[PDB]
This record gives sequence, C-alpha cells and structure tokens, in this order.
Amino acid sequence: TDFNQKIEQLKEFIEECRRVWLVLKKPTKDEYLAVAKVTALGISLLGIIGYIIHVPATYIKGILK
Amino acid sequence: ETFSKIRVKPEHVIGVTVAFVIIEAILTYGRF
Amino acid sequence: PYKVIIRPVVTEKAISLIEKENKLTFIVDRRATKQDIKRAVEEIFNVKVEKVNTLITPRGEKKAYVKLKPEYSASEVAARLGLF
Amino acid sequence: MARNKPLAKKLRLAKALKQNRRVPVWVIVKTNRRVLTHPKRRYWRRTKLKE
Amino acid sequence: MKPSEIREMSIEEIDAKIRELRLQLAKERGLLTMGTSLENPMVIRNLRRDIARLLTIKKEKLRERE
Amino acid sequence: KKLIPILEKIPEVELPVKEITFKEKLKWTGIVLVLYFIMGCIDVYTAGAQIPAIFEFWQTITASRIGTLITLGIGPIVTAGIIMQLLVGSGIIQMDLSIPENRALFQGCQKLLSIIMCFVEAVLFVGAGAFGILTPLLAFLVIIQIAFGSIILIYLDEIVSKYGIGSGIGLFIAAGVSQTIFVGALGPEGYLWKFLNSLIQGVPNIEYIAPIIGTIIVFLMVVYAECMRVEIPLAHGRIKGAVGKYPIKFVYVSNIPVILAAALFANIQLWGLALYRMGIPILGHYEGGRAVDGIAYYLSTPYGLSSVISDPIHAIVYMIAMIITCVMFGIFWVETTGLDPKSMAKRIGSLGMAIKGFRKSEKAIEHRLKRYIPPLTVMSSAFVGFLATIANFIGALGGGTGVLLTVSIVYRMYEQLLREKVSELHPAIAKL
Repeated sequence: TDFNQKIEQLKEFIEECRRVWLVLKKPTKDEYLAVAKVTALGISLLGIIGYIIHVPATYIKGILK
Repeated sequence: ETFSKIRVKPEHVIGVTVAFVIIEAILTYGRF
Repeated sequence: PYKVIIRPVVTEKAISLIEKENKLTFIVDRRATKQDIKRAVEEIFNVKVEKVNTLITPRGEKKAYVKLKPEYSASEVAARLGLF
Repeated sequence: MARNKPLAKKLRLAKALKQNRRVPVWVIVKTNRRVLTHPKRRYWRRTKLKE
Repeated sequence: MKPSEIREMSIEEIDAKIRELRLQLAKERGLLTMGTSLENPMVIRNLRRDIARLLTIKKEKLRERE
Repeated sequence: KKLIPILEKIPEVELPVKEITFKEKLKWTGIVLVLYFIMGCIDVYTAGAQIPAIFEFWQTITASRIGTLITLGIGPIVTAGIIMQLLVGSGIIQMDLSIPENRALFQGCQKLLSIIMCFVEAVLFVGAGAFGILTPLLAFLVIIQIAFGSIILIYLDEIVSKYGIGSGIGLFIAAGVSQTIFVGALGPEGYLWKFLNSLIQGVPNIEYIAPIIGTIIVFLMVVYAECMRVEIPLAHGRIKGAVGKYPIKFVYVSNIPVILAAALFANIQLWGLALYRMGIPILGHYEGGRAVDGIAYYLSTPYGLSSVISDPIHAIVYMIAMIITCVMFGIFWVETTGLDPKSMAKRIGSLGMAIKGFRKSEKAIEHRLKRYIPPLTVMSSAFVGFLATIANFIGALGGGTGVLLTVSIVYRMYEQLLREKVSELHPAIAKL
C-alpha cells in the first residue's frame, strides 16, 4: 500500500516545488555583487578584529607560564 | 521574557565575566 | 507569426479560472478577432485552444477568456508568466 | 439596455473614466510646489454632456 | 545594444531574435502588473527599443533587395 | 519550567530600560565578542595548562576552543534546543509559542536545560578521561571551571538577543568561524603565504589552494540562495501596481535546523566513544572518532580534507542521513519557533495589506502562504543538507557547514546593522 501512497504524493508534491521555484528570485550579476559586497565587508570586520586580538595576546599569555 | 520577578542588570553579567578572565589569566599563567 | 497577447491578468478571479475551470485570463489588443486570439494563444504558450470568449471592458482594453482542452494545463502556463 | 455602446464608444467612455481621478502625488513633488486638483472629475447625476 | 550587430546578422537571425524579443516582453509586462520588487522602466523600455531597431533595419534591406 | 513557581526561581536578564542606539548595540556586542576570543587564550589551572581534550568533531560546530574556559561552548544551548524542536515540534505536547503562556514556558524549560547540560557535558567529558584526568580532586576542580564558563555565556547570549546586534548563538558561531579562517589564512601559520610562496617557487598548488577553493564554493552557493526570496505584495500606495514587498528568508527554515542536525551526529559519535572507556559500545564502535566500515564509519563528520569519500557507501549514507534529519527539524521549525503559518496570519490582516487584483480578504492571502509553505520548507532543507555535506568532503576552512551558517547569519545581521548604521545620522534613534 505505502509505496503507492508515497509515489502518488511525490508527483503531487514535485509539481508544487516547480511553482515555488519560479517565484524564488532569479540570481543575476547585480543581485549577486550586492550580497557579495555587504557580506564580505561584514565577515572582514569580525575576522580582522579576532586576529589582532587572539594571536598577539597568546604569544604573551602563553610564555607567562 | 518569562514570568520571573528576579532580574539583574547587564553591568553585573559583564563584570562577572571580566572577573573570571582576570582570575584565571593570572592564577594559571605565572600562579600569582 | 501571430501574437496579440499583451499579458495575463492576476486577480483572485483569475485564480478560480486557473484551478477550477482550466481557463486563462489575458489582456489582448484593443480591436481584435476571436480567431486571431485562438491561433496566437495556440502557438505562443504551446497549447490547443478549445474556445475564446472576448469582451471589451470600459478601461480601454479587451479581455479574453480562453478555454483550454484537458490534455493541456492552465496551471503550468500561468506559473511561468510574469514570474522571475 | 441603455441603447447602446458601439466598440469605439467603450473606448471613449474609458478615457472619460480615467479623467475622474485626482492627480497622483509624484507629480506634485516633481513640479516642486504645487498643482491643485482641477476640474475633470465626473459625477453621474449632474453630468449632461454634449458629444 | 548597437545598430552594428543587426547588420552583421543574417536575415534568418533577425527573424529568430524578433520572436524571442516579443516573448520576453510579454513576460516582463506580466511581472510589472503583479507588482515588481523595485521599479524598472528598464525592462519594457529597452525591449521596445531593441524590437524597433531590428524591424527598422530589416525593412530598409527588404526594399533595397526587392 | 512548565509551571509558574519553578519558572520564577530561574533568574533572567531584564528588559531594556537603557538606550539601544547604534553605538550602544555595538558596545554591548563587542564586549561579548572580545570576552569570547580572550577566554579562548586562557587554559585551566590544575597546576598544568595547555592540556586539551581530544575531539575531532566537537570543535567545528561549537566554533570554540577546547581545554580553555569555554570548552563546552554553545553546546548546552544547541543540545537542549534539539530536544525542544523534536518534542513540541512533533506535537506530542502542546506548548507552541503563541501566547505569553506557551511562550514563557518554552523559554523557561530551554533555559533550565542549558544549566543542566553545562554540568552534564563537563562531567561526562572529564569522567571519560578526556583531558587525561581521572582522579577525583583534580577531576572536580576542572568540572567547576568548565561548566561555570558555559553558564556565563548563556547570560551574555540573553544580553546580545535583547540589547546587542542580532541574536546570541549567531554571533558566537560567525565569530569563531571568521577567526578560524582569518587566522588560518593570514596568521603565523597562514595559507596565503604557503600558497603564494609555492606558486612563486614554480612547484604545484594542490594542498595550499585546497582550503581556499573550498571557501569560494561555499560562499558562491549561499550568496546565490540569499538572492532567492519569496516576495508577497503589499497594499496600493494610491497608484497603480502593488509597490513594496514583504520577503521571506529561504534559508531560515534550514538554518537553525542544520545546526541541530550536525549537533545530533556529534552526540552519537561522542556517546559511542565515551562508553568504550567509560561503558561498553552499543551505538557504534568509535575509536579516534570513526571506524573504516559500518554504522560508526557512516556517521562521522570529516571537516576540512577527506579521502574516506573514496568508499562509495560512506558518501551515499551520510548525505541522505543529513538531508532527512534537516527535513525533520525544518518542518518542525514551522511548527515551533518562528516562521509559523499561524503567526503570519493575523499579522498581514491587521495592516490590511493586499495583493494586486482584489485579494483584500484574509482567507485569500492566508491560503497562498500555508500552501506554499511545506514545499519551500522541504526544498530548502534538502538543498542545505547536500551543500553542507559536499562542502565538508571537498574540504574547506572552518568546515563546510561553518562557512555556510556564517555567511547566511552574518548577512541577515549585516542587513539589520545597515538599517541601524544609517538611521543614526538623523536625530531619530535607531533600534532597527
């Protein structure tokens, strides 16, 4: 019984996925570069700050044992 | 948040951690 | 080559026509013929047209009620149109 | 009916329908002080109307 | 686009691209009417100008030839 | 907990009565951020330090160090939440967030669990001879340090989640992952140099370029996924066409979910390894954290470089295992905590927002969302699971999963932060 259940459902289901997948905004250059920018800038901030703080403080702290 | 009537001010929470830091930062390295 | 479809109408009314009736709603050119709509539709979206009913609205546009045959699908066509 | 509206007359009526709208906001900013709403607003009791 | 590309094309290409241009236009008008996320006159405007160019050069050729 | 007495006995952090300007939300965040990093350069006292614990699957997902004061990390909060999301989200108890009851219940329980899991995880670690210590005096001393640090983090998490920028969890993960990359790439043991120098020498790049390509694949993918949103129109501005859209976060019904999914696999590898030096293996045979065939082999997470993908079966299973466990918590995300079909209901109807072409009613718009929901929610999850998985296989820095999570959480949080960074030029105070 169940294999049939699942097969029927899968067919119904996939067709609804396809509908959604046209609504979902198509990525193109402009959009891409937009995200990429803001994104990278952010990750840079967070990233830099941890390097400058961790690494130097560890060479100090570590040799104080 | 919940229906707790017990609450504390961020300055303390902040301060408890800067404590812990100072403590082990000298208790461990050097054993001051 | 035929083409006299401006675009599909998106309305709550349109939804009932796509799901239930297997109908499409289109805005077509201002002065038209049912025959020019039947064939233009039939090529463009790639469907076989059962019928056209058309009425010219007082908005300055013509609106087309296109019936489809049931080996073809109102839903698939509409989903592509006017989306990304 | 009302008798009756030929194909072109629905077009005319439609032009007439457009005019009975207030002027939209974006125009007034674009002029930069101001454009009053200005009489081409249609009633339906009070409107008798040569052709 | 440029006027140049049209004249390099064969007559066969002008025709093929004309239909693709139209179909794409039909689709963008449907997006504007639904509502778009940000306003682009770009999509409708540019396509109408491209459609105009292709047709204009096609007819001049056709006169010349015939 | 679930009962008004016990709930009141947990002390909470109070609601803002202080300003939350751009500068102030920053100043909170930043204090936490540094204290995190700092606690990671300090090790325990037992009259020896720089004694790490052995793990090669715990470090990634907590985005923290082990052997320090924040060895457990985010671990309690995530563990707890796995359970939460399985129960209330499977609907065998009813306590879905909606009303200030069910709400203040979900919180209180999840809050509790964390203080329990701080101790538990600490004790469980030490008790299996993780640091090597297995003598009661020194054992106790460790347990203290461990669990007390995690406990502190839980309250800082509370401060970020209300006062600071964005939420608690997210900060920490992104924090850690970021550092791991910036330190690996540019630090003393930096890849940039190893890559740069080898290219100049005129010998291959195929083990110095490896991490770097890995990071690009993850980004490229995720960035794409962030352009895809589902825009629902808003009411007429008294002009033709429906101007303004309300968007939905495609990867947010698989974000918090995969964090629970990955964490799920960790506590299986852990529990199997623990009981084989503390009990008897019943789960799977783990030694070194993984095997070479079997159930053990297939349920292991090999971040950064791999070669165990050379056994077919290993790949096939893991993938499908991740995928399905993500689907689960994804559907169950819709149900409990965020994105609900029942929150978004009255919400769009109150402001009376419409879709082009009538659709001024409640039930019209209401349906189109509830309908659309399940397929998106499944799709999202499916997609994620794959991405995550192959991104660990290829090998990437911070691990596949880590880069994913970071890029996404950071960019919705950067969005929030831009909207704050601008309103602070104007006299009105930002809080957006």
